[PDB]
Amino acid sequence: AAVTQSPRNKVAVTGGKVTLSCNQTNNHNNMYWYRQDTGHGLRLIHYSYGAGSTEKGDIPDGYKASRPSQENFSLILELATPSQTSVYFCASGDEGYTQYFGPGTRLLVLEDLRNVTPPKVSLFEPSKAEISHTQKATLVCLATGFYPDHVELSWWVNGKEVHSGVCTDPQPLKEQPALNDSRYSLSSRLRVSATFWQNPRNHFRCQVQFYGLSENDEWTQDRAKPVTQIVSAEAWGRA
Amino acid sequence: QKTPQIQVYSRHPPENGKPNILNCYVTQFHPPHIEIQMLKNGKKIPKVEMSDMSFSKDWSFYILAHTEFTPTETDTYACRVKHASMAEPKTVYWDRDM
Amino acid sequence: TQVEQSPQSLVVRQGENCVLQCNYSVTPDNHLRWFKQDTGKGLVSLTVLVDQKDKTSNGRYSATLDKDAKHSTLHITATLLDDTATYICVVGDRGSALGRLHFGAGTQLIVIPDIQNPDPAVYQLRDSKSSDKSVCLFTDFDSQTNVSDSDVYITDKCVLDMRSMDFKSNSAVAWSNKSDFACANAFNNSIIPEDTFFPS
Amino acid sequence: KNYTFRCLQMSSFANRSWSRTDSVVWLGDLQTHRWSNDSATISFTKPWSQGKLSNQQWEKLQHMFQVYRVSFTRDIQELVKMMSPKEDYPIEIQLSAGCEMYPGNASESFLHVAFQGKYVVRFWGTSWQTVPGAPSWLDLPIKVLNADQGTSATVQMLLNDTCPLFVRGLLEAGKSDLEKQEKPVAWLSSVPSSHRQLVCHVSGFYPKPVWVMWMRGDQEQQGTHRGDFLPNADETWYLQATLDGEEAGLACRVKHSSLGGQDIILYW
Ligand SMILES: CCCCCCCCCCCCCCCCCCCCCCCCCC(=O)N[C@@H](CO[C@H]1O[C@H](CO)[C@H](O)[C@H](O)[C@H]1O)[C@H](O)CCCCCCC[C@@H]1C[C@H]1CCCCCCCCCC
Ligand SMILES: *[C@@H]1O[C@H](CO[C@@H]2O[C@@H](C)[C@@H](O)[C@@H](O)[C@@H]2O)[C@@H](O[C@@H]2O[C@H](CO)[C@@H](O)[C@H](O)[C@H]2NC(C)=O)[C@H](O)[C@H]1NC(C)=O
Ligand SMILES: *[C@@H]1O[C@H](CO)[C@@H](O[C@@H]2O[C@H](CO)[C@@H](O)[C@H](O)[C@H]2NC(C)=O)[C@H](O)[C@H]1NC(C)=O
Ligand SMILES: *[C@@H]1O[C@H](CO)[C@@H](O)[C@H](O)[C@H]1NC(C)=O
Ligand SMILES: [Cl-]
Repeated sequence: AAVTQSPRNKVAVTGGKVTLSCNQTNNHNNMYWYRQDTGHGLRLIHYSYGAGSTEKGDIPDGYKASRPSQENFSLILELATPSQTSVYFCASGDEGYTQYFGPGTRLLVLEDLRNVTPPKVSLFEPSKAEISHTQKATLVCLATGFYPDHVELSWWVNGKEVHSGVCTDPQPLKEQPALNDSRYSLSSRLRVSATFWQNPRNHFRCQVQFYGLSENDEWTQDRAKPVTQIVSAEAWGRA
Repeated sequence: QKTPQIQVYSRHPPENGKPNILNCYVTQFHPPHIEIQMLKNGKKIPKVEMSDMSFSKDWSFYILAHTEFTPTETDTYACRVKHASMAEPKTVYWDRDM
Repeated sequence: TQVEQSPQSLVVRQGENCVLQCNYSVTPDNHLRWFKQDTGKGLVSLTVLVDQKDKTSNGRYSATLDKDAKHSTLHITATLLDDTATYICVVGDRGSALGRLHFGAGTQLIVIPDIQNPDPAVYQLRDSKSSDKSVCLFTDFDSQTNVSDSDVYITDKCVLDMRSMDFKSNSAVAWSNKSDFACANAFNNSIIPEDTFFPS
Repeated sequence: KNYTFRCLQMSSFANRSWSRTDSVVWLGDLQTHRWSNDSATISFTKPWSQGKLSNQQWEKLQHMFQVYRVSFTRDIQELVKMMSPKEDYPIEIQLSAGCEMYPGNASESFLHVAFQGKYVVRFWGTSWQTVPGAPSWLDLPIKVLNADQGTSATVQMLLNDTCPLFVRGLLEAGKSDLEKQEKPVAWLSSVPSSHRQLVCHVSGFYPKPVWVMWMRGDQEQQGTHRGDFLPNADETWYLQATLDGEEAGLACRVKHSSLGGQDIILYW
């Protein structure tokens, strides 16, 4: 009974068209678009009783809705404003009361895209001192110099994602707390047993998913276009 | 849209000069929005008691209007009805011997 | 609002129980649903209560509903680190698609893990691709608060769980681009235990 | 002996914003309750309208009707959104629910719904269903309504249990008004016709079962025509009888339960 959303994470500018899509293959007649903000419950923006029809929710202003088919419900922000920076959830349901919620979409609307920058990523190898003292080994990851703070960090061992022994900072920190549109840094850790790290066959990688400009957006500045991209660092284990 | 049917009748035997009650029974209409007036010589009688609108088993709405009146030889009494089904409002006159 | 949750936020130690409240004025009140939401994540349904006087159970979670009192509680028995999340009360005003859901603002839960074997230490870790760049890792400490020069960056504490080993540890990362910065002088701006390990 | 109890509801929806619901309740042909759109509370129109129910019992019954009216209004409005543009305003729903009381302490309940003046939907057993003739698009509203298990459980409890229990209470409490006997008054008149048409007006009788016939002595006139039973304001009945000459000899005879056997004959 899955409900999919795209994009999962989007950076847009004031005045641009922003289309958030929702997809369900459950043949559900009914679909609903909500937004979540801190200190508030989820609030209905628009909903749809079937293909080719939309109805206004509690907070519809600024949004237009589209139901091209049974499968897809879209939220369209024609002229995006900063006040629409929010998390947007989509849901579907049949005749029953249960609404099935999608993964959620994080939208951020900036005044200017001139400051969008991808991260540098570095992987720091465990100290031999920790290996001797605890028989455990900590890998540290570092993402630096990115803007805005919309990144997803994950660890990969032998091409497969790990969660055990992982902890990433709840929030990124500002590199220039004095400056207004300061670039951010993020830290994360992966702790394994020394015997797991000492294996030359284990490939360790730290992956940062960065959300920035798209192929639609324009760019004039001298440095490379800061598009949505992945930046990673890797290291193999060693004796 | 179904047109109303109007029926005017006395509560007691009509005698010239004696106090009586005049009924106007409007039936068989749809939609339920309706305006009923009871008239004396062509002027609207104030304070006409109106019963609560209801419907019959065949889903036909009905409403009973009534007022106090004393009939006299020349005095003309009528029930005027406005409904969405008819273009001009319908008036039917009370005939004592009818 | 029509759905009110209490408390706004709370902090519990591992293994302690907690009770979250929900009070509502929604008419009618067909069913009540409790959601768990991890930070930056989606909505996971924990339970849905339906009757006039209702009670439900889902492992360590259990919930009550009293429709006359328009009141619901969520009990979490023997809390674990994984319970760190926001918990959301939702009231549905119909037992069909014609209904509208009424969402509460949520209750933040933070669970503090117990460290059975603390071993405070500061290690220096070197870049895999450029050995000149390095970080300092403060790790394996207990319930200690470490504070945050302008060009020195220090992260807040963070707890990892090695699930298959059943081992949990705290850590903080410090790095600085400035010269004359070392790991020995990295966390002296913080109150660190006397027997913290410092290797050569 | 067989009384039919009726809760009649009439709801009008003019557009997306404007709406109205008014109700009336009849025990046989006597009005017991009224519920105007203006009123938050159901009104009593007889001293015994509460039946044998306690004050706490009545309030509990009223509260769910209050919640019902508000919810009903919203549910229709949402169903219109769901069916658009196939169906649109203005919209009239008529609702008819109650039960017919029988000998031997038994009953049979009903819930009938009309759309734009035509019967389309009933509640039967454990679910809503459409009746023969109804348009096929109703299958979706009914599907959605049947999804609502709580509404279904309540309606079942009301029709199977609450309604019959309540009516037996009314019959005990309103016995004197229900078994009331009112004497008819008769007056005669004539109007020209396509021979003259003699009219026998009979007014002020209760109960409704009446017998009116024109008679030439003993010979009951075959050409007698009974009209419609027309209500009076004071909860009595009016009826006229016509015969289509030579008027000297014939009389209007009236049989009724109130007269105690002795009929009244009224000679021209
Ligand atoms: C009946 C005899 C009992 C004794 C009466 C005592 C005398 C007192 C006189 C009372 C005077 C009132 C007169 C009113 C007429 C009778 C009323 C009909 C029978 C009563 C029905 C009440 C139903 C109670 C349940 C209720 O209120 N449901 C509410 C609220 O339900 C929610 O809250 C409940 C809380 O109790 C539950 O949790 C439920 O799960 C949830 O969904 C629901 O919204 C149901 C409202 C509508 C249900 C019935 C719909 C009727 C629709 C019209 C028929 C079918 C549709 C056909 C029309 C076509 C559609 C048009 C639009 C499409 C273009
Ligand atoms: C309520 O009674 C019905 C049957 O009674 C009929 O429907 C009522 C609403 C009313 O109109 C009565 O006069 C009718 O005689 C029960 O419905 C039956 O339920 C069983 C089991 O659920 C099912 O197998 C049968 O098919 C149903 N019968 C019919 C005719 O549909 C219902 O269970 C009763 N509800 C409660 C709560 O007791
Ligand atoms: C019938 O009653 C309903 C409910 O009492 C009325 O709806 C209210 O309308 C006013 C203004 O028109 C609003 O302020 C309220 O919010 C409404 N209440 C509800 C519960 O919807 C309705 O106006 C009445 N109908 C008519 C024709 O007067
Ligand atoms: C709705 O209908 C009412 C009553 O007929 C009318 O007065 C009003 O103008 C209408 N309102 C809208 C918004 O259509
Ligand atoms: Cl894992």
